[PDB]
Formats: sequence, C-alpha cells, structure tokens
Amino acid sequence: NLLLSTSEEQIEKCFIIEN
Amino acid sequence: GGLKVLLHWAGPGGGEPWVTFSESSLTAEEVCIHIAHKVGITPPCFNLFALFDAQAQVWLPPNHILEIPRDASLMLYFRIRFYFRNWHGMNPREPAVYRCGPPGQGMQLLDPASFEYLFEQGKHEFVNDVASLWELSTEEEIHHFKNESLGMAFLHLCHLALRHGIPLEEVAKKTSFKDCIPRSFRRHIRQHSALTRLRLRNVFRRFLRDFQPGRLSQQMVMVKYLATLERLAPRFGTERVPVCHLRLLAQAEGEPCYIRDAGPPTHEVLVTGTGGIQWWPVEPLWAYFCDFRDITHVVLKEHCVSIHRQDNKCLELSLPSRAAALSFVSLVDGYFRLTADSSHYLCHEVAPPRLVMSIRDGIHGPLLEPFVQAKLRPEDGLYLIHWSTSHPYRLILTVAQRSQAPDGMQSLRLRKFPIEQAFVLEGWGRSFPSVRELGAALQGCLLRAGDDCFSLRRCCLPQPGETSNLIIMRG
Repeated sequence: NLLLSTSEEQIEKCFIIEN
Repeated sequence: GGLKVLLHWAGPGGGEPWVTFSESSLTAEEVCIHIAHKVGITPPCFNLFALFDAQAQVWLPPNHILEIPRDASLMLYFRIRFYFRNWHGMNPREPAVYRCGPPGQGMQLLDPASFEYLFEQGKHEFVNDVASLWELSTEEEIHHFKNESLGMAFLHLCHLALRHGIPLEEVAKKTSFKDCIPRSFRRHIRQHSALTRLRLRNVFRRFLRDFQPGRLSQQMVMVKYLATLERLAPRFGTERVPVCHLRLLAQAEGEPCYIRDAGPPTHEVLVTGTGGIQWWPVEPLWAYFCDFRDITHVVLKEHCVSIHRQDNKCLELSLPSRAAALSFVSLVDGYFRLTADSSHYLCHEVAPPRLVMSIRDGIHGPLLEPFVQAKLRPEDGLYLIHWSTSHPYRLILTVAQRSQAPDGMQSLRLRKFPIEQAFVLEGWGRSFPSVRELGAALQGCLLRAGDDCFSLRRCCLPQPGETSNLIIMRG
C-alpha cells in the first residue's frame, strides 16, 4: 500500500538468426 | 585497510553497519549500487542514494573516482540524498508526491528497504540535531519541542520492541530516552536541575504506560516517526548550501563563469525536491529561482557554478571549493533526473556513469510493464532494452507478441530476455564490448523463443521528458 511492490521480470531463453 | 562506508541500516539479515571496499578504484555510483543491493533497495530506488563525506560536509558526485589505498581514511556515509517532503501524505497542508501511473500499482516513491533505511537515517539526524533546541525562543515553542522529542523517543523504543520481538519494558531498561532525543535536548537536561531530570524521567515513564500492545505495526511506528520528524525539523530532507558570491544575470548581457587571468559565505542556496531552488542572504525571506524542469544546463568552471533557466536568466554561484561545487551540481542534477528527465543530465562534470552509458547505448531505466507495452504496441518488429526492475547488473531485451485476452479482444504479450556482463544475451553464442555494439548486431536479426519468431526491426529509444514510473510527480 504505502510501499513499492516487488516486480521481477519472468525471463526466457533466447536464440538468434543472423543476416 | 580499505574504504569503510558507514550504514544507518545493514538491511535484512543484519550484521556490521558498514561495507569495506578493497578495489584499486571504484566510482561512487558502483559503491552505492553495491550497497543498495546488499541492503535490499531495488533498482527504481537506487538514484535516491549518494555518499556523504561527514568530515568535509560534502556529498560525492556519482562519477567520483574512489581510490584505495589513497582514500582509506575517508569518513563516508551511504544516505538518501533525494527526498520529497510529505511523501507519506500525512500533512494535509502540503501536496502529495507519487511516481507517474500507467498510461490512461507502482506509484509509491519508496520500496520497503528504502523506507527502513530512511527511518534509521532519520533517527540518526534527529539525535544529531537536524532540529536543535537552541534555535527556539518562546516558552510555547521550547515546551512543544521537548514534549514532541519525548513522543519521538517513545516511538523509537516501541519500534525496537516490535523489531526484536521483546516487550517495551525490557527495551526501556537497556535503552534510555536520553539516547533517542536531540543532543541539544540531552545537553539541556544534563546542565539543568536534578528535579527537572526526575520530572522528565516520570513524564517519559508515563508515556510508556499509555502504550497498547497490538495497536501499531513496525511500519505505522516508522511512518509516524518520519512524519513527526518532518513537522519538527523543517531542515530534514533539505539542503542549504553556503556560497561566497551570488549574482542573477540575463544571458544576452554577459557570459557567466567567464575565465579571468575564497571569502566568507554571503548567501545560502536551498534545494528541495518539492520547492526547487531558492536563495537568501546570510526581515529574512527565501527568494525563488526555478524548479528543476526550468533548467537547460548547469555550467561548472573551477569552484564557479552557473544554473541556466529556459528564459536565459542565470543564477551565478561561487562555492567554497571544487568538492563543494561538484556536491552542489550533483544535487540539482539528481532532482532534475527524478522530476524532469530520466534520460538526460545537466552537467557532464557530475554525470552518473551508468546514465552516460545508457544514453549512448539507447537503454531505458527500470521501466514497469505498462510503460514498455506503450512503447512496443504501435508497430510489429519493435524492441527495447531496459535495466532490470529487480536485478542491478541485468539488462532486459524485450519484444511484444500478438495475443488474445479473455473476451476475444486482441491483446499484447511481452517476451523478456536477459543481457548480462563483455555483454552477453542468454542464448546467443556471441559476446560484445558495449550494449550499443550488441544492439547494432541485433538490428535486422530474428529472435527465436520456443516455436515463436520476432523481427528485431527497430529499437525504441528513450525520449526527452517522457513520463514513466521513474518520474516523481509533485501534487
């Protein structure tokens, strides 16, 4: 209420295709 | 044996109220981020903190280079420097303060650990005469100050009882009310009559009897303490800077801080989160100069500072030293960041290193989910990088995906990927010198997450004056 609630990002595993 | 930084609070878990640094060189910012994290302070609150040199009576700019062994003797405190009076909203006579809300909660200024650090710091400043008994003149003011100081000492001990999970009577026997009141009041008691001492002891023992177990929480005791401190101490959470020279000048009539081929203070410049920049000569009245959002830039030349307003008027100042000028410019710049622009700084001399990097690499601050959505929603192929809202050394690469919310109405789904430092994106075999280099390689590429693909067509960049949870709104 008075204070800032926690906010953790749900993060995921990547993969990149070049060009 | 290294740089010892003093703490008002060790954070959860506890231990020694200090952190010792042995690294050859470190920035004041690296130090504050390391301590903020150890204490439990979250990334949206990091920029409220700074380092105070208690002996020189100056704060360090965030780009200050600390060197070991050279600085092993410095007496530094980690403290909240950027403060907004009435943030708790308990004084009706003054405005409220909040972080910007989502477009069209995350609006609270402080996180739990920043609040507890503030309370511990408040107790230190209170005992250290931020409000002095000597500054008072009438019998009514003196009596009120003494009674209020006793009520504050009562709140101080009630908190300790709740924190340690022991009854108030065992705290009252280990800790005296005399150690919880201003030092000026403690000296007064000691110098005055033995019957006055006996009377104050009985008045305090009575305050202890009117305590109700189960009436108040640790948080409520803290807010009341802090709100009372604000009422008692008009100087608390403000800064009054001595200057040796002060001039107001119109730009189209002269160049300020001009290079030409120190004295006692003549004025004081006051800087507050809610009141902007004010000054007065050393019958007294604070003159108003500007709010932080009126400043175009700040020029610093040796110990001379020039604050430039949008209408081209300048407040020209001569500070007692270069360290005093850097302290001062970083105060104005720090409030500018919080109230006007998250992604700009007013003077390169004091710029936060992590911000300089962010500006050049097109990185956003720790933005909350609705603010990133407002950035990705206009087009397909949009992406952005922002500092994590929970992890101090993690960056977040984010994309938006087509989704369908309950009702069948088209929605937006965010996919978050971490960049860690030599910056590496978790899942991409490459490694980069800077985030700008990693982002430039990212441009035109395709991101694969499970069975989904995302076009990395354009990186959204921070815009000047853009509102977000990083902006502090003054009611």
